[PDB]
Amino acid sequence: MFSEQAAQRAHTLLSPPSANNATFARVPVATYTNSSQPFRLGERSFSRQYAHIYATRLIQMRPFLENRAQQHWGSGVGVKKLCELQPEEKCCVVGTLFKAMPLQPSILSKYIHPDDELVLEDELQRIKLKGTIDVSKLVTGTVLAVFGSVRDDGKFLVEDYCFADLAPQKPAPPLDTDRFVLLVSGLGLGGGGGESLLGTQLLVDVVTGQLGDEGEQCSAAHVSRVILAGNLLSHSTQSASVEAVKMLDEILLQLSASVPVDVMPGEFDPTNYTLPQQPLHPCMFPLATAYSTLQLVTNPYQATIDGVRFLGTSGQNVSDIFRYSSMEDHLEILEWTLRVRHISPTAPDTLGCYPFYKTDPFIFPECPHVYFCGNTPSFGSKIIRGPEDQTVLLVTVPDFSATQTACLVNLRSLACQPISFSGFGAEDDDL
Amino acid sequence: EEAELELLRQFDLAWQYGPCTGITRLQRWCRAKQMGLEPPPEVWQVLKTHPGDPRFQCSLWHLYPL
Amino acid sequence: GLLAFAKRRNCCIGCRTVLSHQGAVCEFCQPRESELYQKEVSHLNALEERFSRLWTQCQRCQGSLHEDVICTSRDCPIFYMRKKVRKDLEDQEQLLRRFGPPGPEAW
Amino acid sequence: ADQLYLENIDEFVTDQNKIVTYKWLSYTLGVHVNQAKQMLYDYVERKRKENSGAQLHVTYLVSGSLIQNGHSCHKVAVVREDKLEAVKSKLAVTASIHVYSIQKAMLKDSGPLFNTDYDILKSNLQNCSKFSAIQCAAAVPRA
Ligand code: SF4
Ligand SMILES: [Zn+2]
Repeated sequence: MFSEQAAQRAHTLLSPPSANNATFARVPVATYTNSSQPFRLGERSFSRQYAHIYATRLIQMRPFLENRAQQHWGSGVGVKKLCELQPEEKCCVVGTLFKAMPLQPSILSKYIHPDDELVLEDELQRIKLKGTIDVSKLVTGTVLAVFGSVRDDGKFLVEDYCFADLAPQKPAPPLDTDRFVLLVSGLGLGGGGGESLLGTQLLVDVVTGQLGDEGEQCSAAHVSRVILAGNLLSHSTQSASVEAVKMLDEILLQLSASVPVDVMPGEFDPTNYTLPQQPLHPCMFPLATAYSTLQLVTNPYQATIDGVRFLGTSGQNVSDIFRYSSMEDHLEILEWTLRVRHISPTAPDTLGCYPFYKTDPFIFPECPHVYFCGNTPSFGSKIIRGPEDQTVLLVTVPDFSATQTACLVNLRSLACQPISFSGFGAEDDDL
Repeated sequence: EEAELELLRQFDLAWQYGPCTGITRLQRWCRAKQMGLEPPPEVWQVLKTHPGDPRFQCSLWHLYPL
Repeated sequence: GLLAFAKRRNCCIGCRTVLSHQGAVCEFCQPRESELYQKEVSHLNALEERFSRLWTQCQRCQGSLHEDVICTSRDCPIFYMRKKVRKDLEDQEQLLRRFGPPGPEAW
Repeated sequence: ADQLYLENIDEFVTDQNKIVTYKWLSYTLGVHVNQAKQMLYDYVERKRKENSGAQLHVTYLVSGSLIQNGHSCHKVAVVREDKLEAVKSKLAVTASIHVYSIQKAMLKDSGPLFNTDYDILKSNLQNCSKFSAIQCAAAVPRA
């Protein structure tokens, strides 16, 4: 990929001065299209209630689950509404989960408890559930189909159940010369060390073209874009924040000089709290708004970068699922989120969102080629396949303040390589 | 009138068009038409032969501090 | 009676001086506007977090997640504490539209 | 020619008792970055061949590929003067070697090497792509 090509030449720099030194040029970004328009909210009227969201979620997700239960259990179909069930008869039900957990805090670290019930709910009534089903892997808000019978105590006995699955995916055109994309998250400007300072300096010095030989300068010239994904100012306590936007403005100036940059709000960043987070206001960045290479977006970010389509968050859905479930692997939680056809199924019950009423926008309408996450504690990447011809690369971006690691994504081979930065510390090997 | 005020009160409580006590009446009529559940072409034909009257173009409980 | 015949005079967010035009900042208190935007968006952020914890608690006290809430229980603190945050949010959202929009929306 | 920057470095280092990175010595003398690294290597080679016992400390940079557990990572490190060859032998592929800094009296960690670059950036803010090896085209002040 990158470090293979970075040694492909001769080395000139352990030498006395010369007449000329080589220069290069940044590769063109001749196609780009932002398609994150359902997350940019222009009107923003509150004063509705959260019942309009669940109803449109069920009404939109129902035909997918009917069409999958047909070909997953046989076209001798027995799909039936929750009220028209007769005692001890084999049928299929399509509904919404609700997990009834105590230890979840009310108004007046994991939170799973050894006893907690699942309830299948439709628009008119509910029913309890027991049998062969996982009690702690599933969360409230998933829509699914299920197979079984109504027993004598009013409960329901489950044999097997199925999720919605992956959406269709059109193929991408192949590329001629490999272009790279760099992904960073969580610089933590405001607190978090001094080795993080030299790490941030060495990272911007490599990507801008100040560091290393003609190998590194030829290979960093091919990096086409830069994406910064959330949690730019890590905060120690709210009640500091004014002096940090000055330094963030300086860093975005030093990056806006050479590359195009995309900046996203995070868990602590001066924006709203609900989930389609709106872009940062330009009045906090005097210096960096001189150039038209800096762009400010928000949370759920879609794009079409050179044919390859991207979609990502700053890691607020994945940690929310991590709170109220039993899965630990963040790459697994990201793939599970992909499997139920919903970016954030736990919303709104433990993760706040705007009260939409026309259409729920967190249902996947297509399949992305790349799908990344936000502030995960360690690097990971994987390739997964669909039932049809659908392949997806899954990346979890590490957190720069502890690991000092970023990710390079190739746009022609579609692979991801880590990059790590480490200056020497107070290290003396004679003690 | 007095027969048109029960048709709208019957459209407002049918559960197969949605859970609607936060929005207008014509917005819920067009929401169901987009998804095309089965809006009937009579709850439209009284919301056109009237102006902006608050006892036609409003949900049943548009008072009521809920 | 008289309360309807308002004039709705705008005021500077920094030093409280009534003046003609709709801009939020005063001409003497301009070099300090990034800090005055920083201040009060951490208030909108904390009102947003209080709207959502309350209006979904009624859904769990009611039983259902798919139908409307009707409970005007005068002995519940939940009622009329869920009514004032709508207006706090209504007011604090409109104070930040004094500042322009952070981008376009018709693209 | 040579005596110009040789005497400039000999008064910056040993008289004013300062810490000279390559970016400071390229913002002082108005030089390209790679030529500044070559200048520093010239000075250290001359004064280390002359005497062998100077009050001179160096710090280098080593970059290149590695495999920890299967995966190919790319490790970049700013290294002292004792531990260079072991770090060079741990790596798989080598991709960049030059010089980073010289000193008079030995430091304890990588503290002031950020203070120097930060302060010389602080006053020199309208140019950072001026001596950069990569010159993009669409980034010119417009808005
Ligand atoms: S207002 Fe209070 S009592 Fe009424 S449903 Fe809400 S939480 Fe329950
Ligand atoms: Zn003022």
